[PDB]
Amino acid sequence: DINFIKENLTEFQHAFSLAFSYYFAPDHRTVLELYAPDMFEYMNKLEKGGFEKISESLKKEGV
Amino acid sequence: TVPDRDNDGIPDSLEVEGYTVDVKNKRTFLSPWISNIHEKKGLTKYKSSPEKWSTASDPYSDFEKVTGRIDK
Ligand SMILES: [Ca+2]
Ligand SMILES: [Ca+2]
Repeated sequence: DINFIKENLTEFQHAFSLAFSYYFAPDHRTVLELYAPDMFEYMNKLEKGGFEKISESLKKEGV
Repeated sequence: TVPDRDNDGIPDSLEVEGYTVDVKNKRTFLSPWISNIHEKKGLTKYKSSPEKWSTASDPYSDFEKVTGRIDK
């Protein structure tokens, strides 16, 4: 529902930014892979080209 | 490559700040201490020396002690 999402996207934001810290603090990324193997792949899809299409699709609106 | 001063298998940032050893399916896994997960499962929080191959100077590394790859 768009109301529970609208009222609790702070914890939907903490849930992503926590896993961003695990993927790049280089000593423990493997604690993300063996405890959440799909969140690891989703951050792997970001790092392997997903960050380009979120970077290129902002300078096109910089006109 | 994560740094490892003492060549004992486990990295430097894990020895100083805490770590533990968990099994997931039937595979051992050496992970840093996460109190949200590892404390409910009844595990232990180990700390060792990042520059000694064996912290207590016996002939068994800190890797071999906590994992079970030791003389039984
Ligand atoms: Ca070490
Ligand atoms: Ca050591």
